[PDB]
Amino acid sequence: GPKFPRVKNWELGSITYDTLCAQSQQDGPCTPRRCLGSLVLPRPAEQLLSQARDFINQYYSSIKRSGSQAHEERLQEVEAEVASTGTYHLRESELVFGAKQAWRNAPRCVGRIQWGKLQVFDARDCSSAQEMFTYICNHIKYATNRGNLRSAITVFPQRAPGRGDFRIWNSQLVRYAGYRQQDGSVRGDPANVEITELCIQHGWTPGNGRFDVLPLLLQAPDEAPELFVLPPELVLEVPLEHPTLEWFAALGLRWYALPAVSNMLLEIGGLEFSAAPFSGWYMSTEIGTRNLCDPHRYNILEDVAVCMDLDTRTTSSLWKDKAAVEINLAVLHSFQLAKVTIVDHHAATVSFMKHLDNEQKARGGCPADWAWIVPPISGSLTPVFHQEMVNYILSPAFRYQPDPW
Amino acid sequence: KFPRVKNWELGSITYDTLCAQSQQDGPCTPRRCLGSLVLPRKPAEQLLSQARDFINQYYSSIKRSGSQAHEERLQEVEAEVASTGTYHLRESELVFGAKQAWRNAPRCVGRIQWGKLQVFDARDCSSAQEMFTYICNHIKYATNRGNLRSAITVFPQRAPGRGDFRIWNSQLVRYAGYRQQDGSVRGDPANVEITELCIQHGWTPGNGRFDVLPLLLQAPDEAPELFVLPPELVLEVPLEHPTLEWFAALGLRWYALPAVSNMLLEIGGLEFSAAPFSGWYMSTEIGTRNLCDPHRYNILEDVAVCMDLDTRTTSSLWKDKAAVEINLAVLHSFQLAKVTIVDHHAATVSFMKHLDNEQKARGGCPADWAWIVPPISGSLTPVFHQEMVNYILSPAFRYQPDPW
Ligand code: HEM
Ligand code: HEM
Ligand SMILES: Cc1cc(N)nc(COC[C@H](N)[C@H](C)OCc2cc(C)cc(N)n2)c1
Ligand SMILES: Cc1cc(N)nc(COC[C@H](N)[C@H](C)OCc2cc(C)cc(N)n2)c1
Ligand SMILES: C[C@H](O)[C@H](O)[C@H]1CNc2nc(N)[nH]c(=O)c2N1
Ligand SMILES: C[C@H](O)[C@H](O)[C@H]1CNc2nc(N)[nH]c(=O)c2N1
Ligand SMILES: [Zn+2]
Repeated sequence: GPKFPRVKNWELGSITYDTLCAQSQQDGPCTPRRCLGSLVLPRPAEQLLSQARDFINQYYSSIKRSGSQAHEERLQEVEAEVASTGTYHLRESELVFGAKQAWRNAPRCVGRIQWGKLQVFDARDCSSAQEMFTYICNHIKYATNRGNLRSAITVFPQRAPGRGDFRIWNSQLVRYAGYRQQDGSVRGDPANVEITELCIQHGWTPGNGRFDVLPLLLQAPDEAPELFVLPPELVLEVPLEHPTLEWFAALGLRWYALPAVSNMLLEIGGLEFSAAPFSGWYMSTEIGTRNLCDPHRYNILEDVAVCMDLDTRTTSSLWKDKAAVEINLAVLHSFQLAKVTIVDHHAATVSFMKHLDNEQKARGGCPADWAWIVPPISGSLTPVFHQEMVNYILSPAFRYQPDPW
Repeated sequence: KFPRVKNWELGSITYDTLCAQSQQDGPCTPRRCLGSLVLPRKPAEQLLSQARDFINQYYSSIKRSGSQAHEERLQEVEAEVASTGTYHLRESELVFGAKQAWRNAPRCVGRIQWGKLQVFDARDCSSAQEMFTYICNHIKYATNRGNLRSAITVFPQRAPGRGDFRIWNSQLVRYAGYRQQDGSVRGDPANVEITELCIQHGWTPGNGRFDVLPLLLQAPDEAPELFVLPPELVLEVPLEHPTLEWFAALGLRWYALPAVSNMLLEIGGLEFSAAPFSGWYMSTEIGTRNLCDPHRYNILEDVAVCMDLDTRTTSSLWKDKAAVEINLAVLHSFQLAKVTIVDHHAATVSFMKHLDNEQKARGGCPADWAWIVPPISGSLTPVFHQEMVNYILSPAFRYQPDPW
């Protein structure tokens, strides 16, 4: 057949061909000799202009004016601006389209059926760390919406030739502290040991609980970052209980409502937005399987298994599997009871299958990272497990970027 | 740049250098990764160079590289290729190459065992009838009354003139799939096509959910022939549950022996189109995939109803809860019938040890993360957090076309 990657769904026996991958302008880490698909993080002048043109072309297509006079005039404005200044600036509607396209383009995101529905707060006028803080509080307020979560991104000023970057130092707007103990263990979240100790070095007076919310470390151009405590009433949390295991509530477990990534770079048309925090709502397995059960995170599997009276001395009891299920169930139940938006891994992957279909017709493919899309418990019970996926980088994109310190 | 491989649970890093030894492309390019794809969409100097490479691999393994022995063997292979366009392996080389093919299989989580493989040389097979005898002896040996032992039986290689020796079945043991004129399937829907071939070639079909198929065996350029495996040869395990009494009432069962019979074994450029091999199961293959896949026996819902779960909503996690109990039934019943099996936690732990051995021994280990991480409880096992580099080394097991 066709000269494009053939893509098979083994459950349904159906076939598609990804033609969108031809649009990829950027190489990933794989070659004919070895697949590096599983690596988590594998290792301007005219350069700007050609990314800018590509982006402007994408914009005019999406509003159906390719080749139009408005299109050619915008192209000219952009080269003119790059010609005099070395850089250029997005119209408001170009930013909104680009931020949605970045999300639509994210191969690791299973919640992309939602991509068309994103509130884009334009904060390209921000000029201080105090002001970043107001913008961020406003984002959290809008996004949380007392539990009826709404997807959102707030975009701060782009990287500028020889000026410092806007950066949020924290990896998420909400994080729990990880306190290194004298015995070498960690109280709270071990994922956050470094950012915790940075908060302290910067004058935060540390708590000592398992679920202490971190302050934000916010850097405005060419300044040391400044510390800002989130008002407790802005951070919605959900205490965790199980629908039938009455003792589960006694564990004093909890998680926050709003997953908001704050340390990624949004690239649109060669422009780099180094601070552009975005948020959605949780898929339950991120909480109940990874955050609570990873051995290098809260690691609560054994404690829960002991409460359920399972045989933890032998793998073949499946004590780990049975505890994980209940922890995941408690997450779903507690969020549901609290009326905070959450999606379970079945409903999420089913909707991602629908997204794959929508995108097949719309664009002729969808870049997708199978290892991240398939949930971390019950993989083959979800339809995505059986679906081949082609992974490639399209721009606009969310990118990892080196920590500012 | 050789790839840096990181474990995200432990924070340790290694560098894969083994991949430099790869001489065959996989599906990926810098523009797109096709690692999740199940099947590859895709003269004498060629054969001669793989032959020398394999002979060198061999003498190196017995610590004898450079010896008169090594040198004269390279001369033999060269003299045989130059004259006939092909050559033949010595039995010790076959034995070494079969073990390496297994060591090199990126999709296999049970490679900790790679050195312990019984190799039956069946290259003096000249008829389907003889293939059947060898196959029977393999099953008998590998089954070993439930104390399962890894084995391979290697039939005669491909040859330029003629058709291949082939086992048409994908496994030595498979349950019939009977398509009901009204859409549905009775038995294993993965086996509809091979069931229909058997019937067409004169097999009297049954009407059960777990009817063991006969084997269709093909000697070169002959129609395949049909051979019923003696029931006492196929060990089966009735499935029951340690605490749920009604589970046994389901009538479920599964065969002891996983024996793959349609893959091509490639050693030193030579191709062995019929080289069935077997080990023992990991419980999730049966419990999760074979019983719970929607296009397989698909019993999730029946188990969920028997368990009295709320089936109306994904968010009760009824699927997850039934799957777990099903996997537990498999482990329990195999253990009760004293038949070798391994659960996915023990298997992935052993694979981590294998990665470490291989790093020390060879500087890397080819692994296909999507196939190594089990189909339930992925992130609960250590392999989920382990970066992996996938590439093709030879000797190798490969897919080959269906012979019909
Ligand atoms: C609407 C609800 C959403 C759901 C349920 C969701 C779901 C997910 C999940 C489960 C992951 C994997 C996370 C992990 O394992 O750490 C993910 C990754 C991601 N999603 Fe979403 N998503 C949502 C909204 C968003 C939004 C609004 C954006 C940005 C505008 C976004 C962009 C991303 C990106 C960039 C990643 C990759 C993160 C990384 O590489 O670390 N998603 N998504
Ligand atoms: C001793 C116990 C063994 C265990 C527990 C084991 C485990 C597994 C598992 C779980 C798979 C994935 C199968 C699937 O999802 O369909 C697999 C694939 C494989 N194993 Fe093993 N293995 C064992 C022995 C062997 C032996 C003896 C060989 C060959 C000599 C072998 C070669 C393979 C190959 C080639 C594959 C990939 C097959 C394919 O692509 O369809 N393994 N192994
Ligand atoms: C917007 C959104 C919604 C949702 N339901 N889930 C998310 C998940 O965010 C978690 C992030 N993927 C992870 C933790 O990013 C942090 C990170 C840090 C490092 C060092 C590497 C890496 N790959 N990722 C994001
Ligand atoms: C030796 C061995 C041990 C063990 N525990 N498990 C096995 C599993 O064998 C199952 C096979 N790998 C499955 C059926 O793959 C067959 C297959 C068929 C098709 C059409 C494509 C494909 N990639 N693979 C094999
Ligand atoms: C090694 C492996 O790439 C790594 O553990 C990945 C696997 N899949 C994942 N999938 C998601 N959604 N999130 C993750 O953090 C990871 N971790
Ligand atoms: C599309 C996807 O690669 C396919 O479903 C794979 C995923 N992982 C697998 N893993 C194993 N061990 N066996 C399988 O058959 C599969 N199927
Ligand atoms: Zn790849």
